[PDB]
Amino acid sequence: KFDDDFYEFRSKIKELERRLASVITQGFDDYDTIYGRFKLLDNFEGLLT
Amino acid sequence: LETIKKQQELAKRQVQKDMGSQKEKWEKKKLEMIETAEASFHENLAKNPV
Repeated sequence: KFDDDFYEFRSKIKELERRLASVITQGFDDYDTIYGRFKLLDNFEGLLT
Repeated sequence: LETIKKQQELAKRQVQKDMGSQKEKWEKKKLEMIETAEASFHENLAKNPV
């Protein structure tokens, strides 16, 4: 039953990880400075999936 | 940004602050002494019946 519950949770995470990737790409297309963009990465440096 | 920059400083330490040279070798030497102790116990258990 847990194996089925994992597959359900894994699918929800794969949907969530695609929304994060889309938010990061928006936020990178914004700052428009090598410094501002390198600062963004540092925030998500521990939040790489 | 400062809290995350502090975490990176703490992370560098946590990796290489509690890190000690020769760790896996010491664990193997501890395992060897337990293996020899068990080998001596089974011999003593063989001597009891015999």
